[PDB]
Amino acid sequence: AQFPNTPSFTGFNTPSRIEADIADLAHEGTIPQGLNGAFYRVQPDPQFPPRLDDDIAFNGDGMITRFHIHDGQVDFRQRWAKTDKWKLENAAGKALFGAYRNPLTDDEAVKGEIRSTANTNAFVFGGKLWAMKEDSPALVMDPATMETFGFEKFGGKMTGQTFTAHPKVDPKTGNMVAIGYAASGLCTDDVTYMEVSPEGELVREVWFKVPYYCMMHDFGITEDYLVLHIVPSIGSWERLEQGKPHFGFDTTMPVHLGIIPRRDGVRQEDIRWFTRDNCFASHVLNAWQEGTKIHFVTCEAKNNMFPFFPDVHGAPFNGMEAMSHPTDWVVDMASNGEDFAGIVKLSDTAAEFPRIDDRFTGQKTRHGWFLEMDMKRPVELLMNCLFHKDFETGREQHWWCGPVSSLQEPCFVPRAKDAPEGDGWIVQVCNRLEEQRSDLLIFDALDIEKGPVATVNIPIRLRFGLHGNWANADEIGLA
Ligand SMILES: [Fe+3]
Repeated sequence: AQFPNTPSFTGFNTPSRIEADIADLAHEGTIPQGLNGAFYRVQPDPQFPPRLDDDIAFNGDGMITRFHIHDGQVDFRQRWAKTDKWKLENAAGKALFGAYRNPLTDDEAVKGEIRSTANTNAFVFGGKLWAMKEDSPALVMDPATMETFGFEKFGGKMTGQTFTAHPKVDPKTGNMVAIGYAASGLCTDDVTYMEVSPEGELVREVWFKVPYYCMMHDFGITEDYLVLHIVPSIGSWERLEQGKPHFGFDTTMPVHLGIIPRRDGVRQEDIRWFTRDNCFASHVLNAWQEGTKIHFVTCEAKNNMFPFFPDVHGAPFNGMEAMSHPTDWVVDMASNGEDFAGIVKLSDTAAEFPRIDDRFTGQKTRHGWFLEMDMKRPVELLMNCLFHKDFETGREQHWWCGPVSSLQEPCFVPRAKDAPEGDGWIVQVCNRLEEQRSDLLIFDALDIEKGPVATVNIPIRLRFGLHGNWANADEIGLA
């Protein structure tokens, strides 16, 4: 097929569309014998050229990559996430769905169909692989064969239209905690709060309303609460009618933080809202309670981080104000009123794609890992560093991938089920941009600054990834 000659489909964004298997990737260094499991990640990768002359990267069909690490070797498997969209378009031999989150640009033949590309997260839970996209139910797949089952509607018990791509697992119960925004239709202010049991049952779906419709991409959990930030990357049917990107950022609107009790029968009146001045924040490192306080650690920027979801009043993109920093938003449940208790910048390092040792989700975490944008580094062609913060000692570690590479989201892998927090490894894809290929890097998680202990060569150029996760072999049918 002939694709557009635009930045979204050329250079690093050239379509790939490869399904493949490779055993025992070539490598340097020593692949830890203690790793036995798999790292899953997803890349948007268009099956067909877009209906409109220039689509964006966030809109490509989900292609799932798995790195099966065992016995000191890494095997590679890549397969399509076979969404209804993928299947419909494969049958038709052409694109049928249009622009990002814009049903007014779809073929009449797919009116009412689920629009998911399942392209944002590859998450393992309850014996299934979840290929996730926040405008639809999640797609479920077999984590071992990577065949596709279909969308998870919980047998029809799910009443909302959508499911998050940033699920959190509660370490105490083992439940997946999820939201679904735009729950009653596009651009609505209805949201669901859901929990899924380890056995796969939807055990709670609570409907509530938020102050305004916006991109509710991420959230936090604590022991007793779901913590939902309301940030004004807004959208509307009118925007779609006027031919604009679904979302745009409004610098004049306030930011809110909602505290939803994680219990049966929660009502709107049970939800507490805090309010602060405008900023941008997308990803959540973690959240926790301490005394009467809730600590919500996010990557906050002064202004919009999505150039493709532009300022709603026509401002050009401000790259300097898009720089995000790990920041603790602190609210006090024993206070009166809506003011935050604190907004505390935690590092001067510019960072995003935050990760923790997920075994400690919802509890106070000593460690965080991030992709860092170090604008001081040489560049000979930008997420160019891996960044680790020890929040107890304050010590920061950095590893730079060099002047002709960039990095994808890291993932923490525990050494053992009983290992202390952060005792284990970091895995991440590295884009060798000049060489037109990719590496899988493996680090000792608490000494990233010495460099990866193994560099695993991938003889296939991977595309831009979104989110990824590790699961142990006995969780994915590979033991
Ligand atoms: Fe995300």
